[PDB]
Amino acid sequence: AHTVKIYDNCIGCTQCVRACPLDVLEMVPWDGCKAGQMASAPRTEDCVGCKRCETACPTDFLSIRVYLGGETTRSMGLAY
Amino acid sequence: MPSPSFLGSTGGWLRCAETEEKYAMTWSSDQQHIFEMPTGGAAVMNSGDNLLYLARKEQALALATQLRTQFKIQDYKIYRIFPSGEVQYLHPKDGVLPYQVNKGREQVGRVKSTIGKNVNPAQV
Amino acid sequence: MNLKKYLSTAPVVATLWLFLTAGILIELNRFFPDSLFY
Amino acid sequence: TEVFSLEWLREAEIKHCRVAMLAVLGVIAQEFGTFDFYNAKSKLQLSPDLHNQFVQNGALQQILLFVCAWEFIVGLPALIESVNGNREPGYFGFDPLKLGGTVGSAQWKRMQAGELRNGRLAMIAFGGFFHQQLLTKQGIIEQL
Amino acid sequence: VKVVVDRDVVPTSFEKWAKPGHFSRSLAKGPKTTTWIWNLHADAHDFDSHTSSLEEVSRKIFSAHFGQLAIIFIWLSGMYFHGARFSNYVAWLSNPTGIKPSAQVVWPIVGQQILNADVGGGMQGIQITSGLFQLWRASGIVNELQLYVTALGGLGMAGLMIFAGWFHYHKAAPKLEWFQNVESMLNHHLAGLLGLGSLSWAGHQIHVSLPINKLLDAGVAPSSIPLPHEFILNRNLMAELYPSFQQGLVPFFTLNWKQYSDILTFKGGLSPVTGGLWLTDVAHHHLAIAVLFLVAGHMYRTNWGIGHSIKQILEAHKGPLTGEGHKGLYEILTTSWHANLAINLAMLGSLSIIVAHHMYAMPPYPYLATDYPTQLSLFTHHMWIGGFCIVGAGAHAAIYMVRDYSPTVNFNNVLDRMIRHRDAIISHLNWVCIFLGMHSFGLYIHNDTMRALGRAQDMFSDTAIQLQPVFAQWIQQIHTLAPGNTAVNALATASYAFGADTVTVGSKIAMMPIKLGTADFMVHHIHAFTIHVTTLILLKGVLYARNSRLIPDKANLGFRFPCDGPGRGGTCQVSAWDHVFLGLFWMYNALSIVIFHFSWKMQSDVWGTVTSNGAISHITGGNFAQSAITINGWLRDFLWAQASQVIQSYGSSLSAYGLMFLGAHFVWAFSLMFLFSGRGYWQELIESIVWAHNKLKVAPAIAPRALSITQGRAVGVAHYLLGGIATTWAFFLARIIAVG
Amino acid sequence: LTPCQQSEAFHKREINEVRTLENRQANYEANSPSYLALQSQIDQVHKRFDKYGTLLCGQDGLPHLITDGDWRHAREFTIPALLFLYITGWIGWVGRSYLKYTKETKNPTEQEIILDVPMALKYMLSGFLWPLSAWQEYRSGQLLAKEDEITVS
Ligand SMILES: CC1=C(C/C=C(\C)CCC[C@H](C)CCC[C@H](C)CCCC(C)C)C(=O)c2ccccc2C1=O
Ligand code: SF4
Ligand code: SF4
Repeated sequence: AHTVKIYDNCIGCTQCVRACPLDVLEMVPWDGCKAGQMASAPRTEDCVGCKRCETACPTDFLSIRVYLGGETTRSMGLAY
Repeated sequence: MPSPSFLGSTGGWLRCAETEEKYAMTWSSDQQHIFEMPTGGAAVMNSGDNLLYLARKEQALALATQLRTQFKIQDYKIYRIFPSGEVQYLHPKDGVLPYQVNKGREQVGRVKSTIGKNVNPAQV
Repeated sequence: MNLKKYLSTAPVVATLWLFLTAGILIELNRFFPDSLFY
Repeated sequence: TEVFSLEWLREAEIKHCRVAMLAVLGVIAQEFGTFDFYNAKSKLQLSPDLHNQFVQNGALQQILLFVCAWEFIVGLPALIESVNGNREPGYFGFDPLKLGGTVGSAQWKRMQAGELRNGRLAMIAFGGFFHQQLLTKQGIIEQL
Repeated sequence: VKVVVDRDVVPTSFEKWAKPGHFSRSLAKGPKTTTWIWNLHADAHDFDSHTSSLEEVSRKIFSAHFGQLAIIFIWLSGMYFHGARFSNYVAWLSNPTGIKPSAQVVWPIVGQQILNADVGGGMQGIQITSGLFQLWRASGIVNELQLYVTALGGLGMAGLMIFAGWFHYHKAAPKLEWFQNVESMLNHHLAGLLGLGSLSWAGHQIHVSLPINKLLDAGVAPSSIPLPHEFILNRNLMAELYPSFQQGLVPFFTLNWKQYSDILTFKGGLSPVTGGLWLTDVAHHHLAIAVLFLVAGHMYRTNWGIGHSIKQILEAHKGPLTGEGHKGLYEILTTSWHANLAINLAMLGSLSIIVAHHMYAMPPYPYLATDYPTQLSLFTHHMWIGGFCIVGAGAHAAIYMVRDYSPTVNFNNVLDRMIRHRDAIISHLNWVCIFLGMHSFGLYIHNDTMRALGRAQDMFSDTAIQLQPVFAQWIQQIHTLAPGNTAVNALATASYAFGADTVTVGSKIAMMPIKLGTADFMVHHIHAFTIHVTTLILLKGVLYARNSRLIPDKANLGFRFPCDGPGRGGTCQVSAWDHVFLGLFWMYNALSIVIFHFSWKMQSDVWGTVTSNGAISHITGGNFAQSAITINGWLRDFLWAQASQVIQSYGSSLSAYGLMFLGAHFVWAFSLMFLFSGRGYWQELIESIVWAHNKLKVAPAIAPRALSITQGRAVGVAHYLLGGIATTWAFFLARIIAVG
Repeated sequence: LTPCQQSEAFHKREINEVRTLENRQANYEANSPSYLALQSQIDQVHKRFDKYGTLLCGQDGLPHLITDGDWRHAREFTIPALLFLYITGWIGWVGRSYLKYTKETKNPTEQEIILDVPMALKYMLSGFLWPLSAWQEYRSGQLLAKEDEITVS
């Protein structure tokens, strides 16, 4: 489906999973940040790509990118 | 398991829901209450855990987000596959995703510049 | 005091100056024609 | 009930009660020699309808409305604060105010002595004085 | 019921006016963006987006009520002034036919004096279509002095309301308890406003009718008209003009009501002298409405214990398909200021349309039916007013599920069901819309095909006899035989549009038995199509505003939001306010087709002239007996022949209605800039201009940004409507003046 | 294309326009005061045609003109109706620019764009001789900018 790629601009303020609808991203301990959190998206098969994390993403250029890819039932958000 | 009663049809008896994977949530519900479904009107919440059927994943997570704002209750959502495969996709760590956990890993993570360079040096 | 601050707002100043510019032109087309001399 | 609104209300009462008295003492003064004497031939030439739309008095009223503007543009800020404008009449009045308070024990609030009664009497009397003489041609019923 | 007042809550100070955006701390600390400039005005009237204290929201809307009320009074006080300083109402009072209406003059500045239409009566100006002269003649106003006294009396009432909306607020303030008295509110709106209002005006047109009826209809000069007080000061004058006034409220107590039959009648139809309804039937009408409202204004609990109440009335209505029906609706309307506004906008919006229909059907004012420009203008005027109002009803009935609906507090299982089987309501309306579209407009495609194809339209004539004069024909025949039979006390029909072959003419045709035919079944179903689609999209915005299948967490985003993003294939324009934005557009199409239908069909078969050598010759003689069935006739004989009255007017005084006609297409196509492009490209467009602004540092501190995604669509519909009304506003005011 | 004082096809339009206006003029009584102003309006009409005749005007009666720079027609373009637009517009523009220079300082930038002290608006009259002084200050604008612009990346 969609391709989630995390920039190196992360501050770890958990804005992803707070905004994110179906919890695509996930906070993971990391050793190269101020707060110490990093966003990671294992369940990219279930990602829909609604692009609501780029709104809550603080950085000048956003830190969580999701490039538009293929479309499946998991990424169309349809109930049928 | 005792589940809230809802009238109005719409949600049930859909062929697509039967042939497609379905979602099953639950909540503690220590007290009798009254809530609203993300796709229905109003319904009374009974004591103990309550199992429902959901056809979308966003429908399965918005209800948990709405429950967390009411009272403080741990949520459990289980995501079933087409045949009969039942896997715990929600809270596989059992730790809340925004909060920090010990079980850490990285999936699909490129550590390059910000303007672009879409090639990934290593997938794992 | 504060009435002058409300008088100093963007819409009030804009309408006041535009009233001046419009009235000058209404009086211009009513009074002398442009003489224009080669 | 509020402060700043009742301020302009009581002020407008004072700002017109003196106007509603100098006009009465002006309209009566100009007609003191022609009140009666055969009812001044129904006000004679003083009838407003008989005037020539104020040809000669219009350019004079414009000058009056101009000077009266800045007169009240002095009354608007002189009321603001006590100092300068109102403070000098302040201690002037305080010279009769001290004697008046001595006659009236602790303070004798002058506003109860006659600030509201004069203010409202002038307004009501001038409102009726402008209708009986300027707002009735055919009486139909006798006016008593 | 208790006098609970919170005297002095907000002080009178210019401090808030000094701060641009004092109503919201979010719109005050950060005015660094151009978008903030538009947000300051977009949320300026969204009072529920500031503070949540209902005691203050009720003390911010009743203020806006008195403010808007003062604006309306300032507006009305000028109408009596314009019909006295520069107008022709007195000359028109003496000569009503030859003197065209006018109450607006221009000045010699840039040669614009060509707009001074030669109307007559020794005064030139701009023709008016507001019905002011008909209303003033029906009010007994003759002299110019009676205009100025009413205007100077309007200034007083206009000032008192400003000093009232500034009284119950900066000076006084009732508590929150004063607003849950909805029971005490309907007892004063249906009896104090509707009741005493229908009685006060009733008592007027009984003593002011004879200066119009038994005088101006006889043939007396306006100078020979006696004074209205001379009729009251001498009861015998009223007694001679009406031989029932000699009694003077004596059989009123004796219940000998028949002795008041000289002013109180139920004739029906129109009067063959004035040109409108009877001047005696309306007086009896308002008397009948007044007593009915004096009875209907006593229905709810005051502070004596008797009567019903909106509470238990709705707590008692049940129903099998409703379940816990009607209960909780009291808590629905008594808690949300919004909630009352949709049912008000809905009822009052349909009311403006219904009263617009009642205007042309039975003309209530004298010399109104012959005044074709005024009649045509007033109908479509209230028509579009109600269109906006009903869409506002949808705009706020969508607000309710988002802003004030809870799954614990306010509860009606009826509204619950409207949201529980919500997918069924719109499914029904959807199939109804499609059936009424693929046929009503399908038959348009069909007939337009039959003509260009050849002999198919010839064989369609038998079907043209079908549908038309098949239905609704018997309804008119019922109304023909309704007087005498089912109306023994009525010597005329409801209107002469019902009485067959009965034509009333006063040198110009007033009303006609509107013989349906050819394509009235066509346009009425084009209407029903554009009505069901409008109701569908607005009701969709109503009940889908809370629970949506696509996005479950809908209540978090809001009402006037853009969308969610490119996910799920594409979530775009899913807000209920957008169902209103597009609901404004289908209402636009509905009202556009209805005003087209009414306007043109009138001069097609109703409006015309009369000669003695013949009978009836219309302005456009019976054209839409064929030119209405196909789409081509709607721009071959309708939209085409109208350019000869809007453009061929530069040599006359109707040149402004051509400039506005051609200039309204400009602003309409200017709406095609916002309704098609996107903020992304335009935001990339500013930063280049901002680069030029950073080259000379002429960049403003307020950072240049594009319009909001929602504000662009709000301005887009604003121009699509303004540019989509001013054209027909210039068109309805084009031909009707040339063919008047 | 001949001038209209010699173009016989232009004076005919004056006669024809007054002829169309005369039918509207004669239906009302000239002795009435509300229509005595029509004679003053046609006086304005008459006083308008004579000045345009001096300008070269179309033979058709549609009065054309010159923008090539011909010194005989500088009145229709170059000198009056053109240069004043440039000066008056830029007297506003460079005055706005001077206000943009004083748009910073301590008091908030938003306060100094919108809620400005009226005194700056009263100082606007400063720009009597913009040209070269404005050129100096615009040089300084480009200079102190030091090519500080947006990324465009
Ligand atoms: C033009 C355009 C813009 C930009 C719109 C802008 C910049 C609005 C400009 C309006 C203002 C009022 C013009 C600037 C005038 C200043 C206020 C100065 C006025 C000072 C005096 C004249 C009073 C969008 O943001 C947009 C968004 C989505 C789809 C299409 C579009 C679109 O087409
Ligand atoms: S959006 Fe970016 S900066 Fe914010 S918490 Fe997620 S990874 Fe960190
Ligand atoms: S791509 Fe969409 S669903 Fe996935 S994390 Fe980002 S906002 Fe959430």
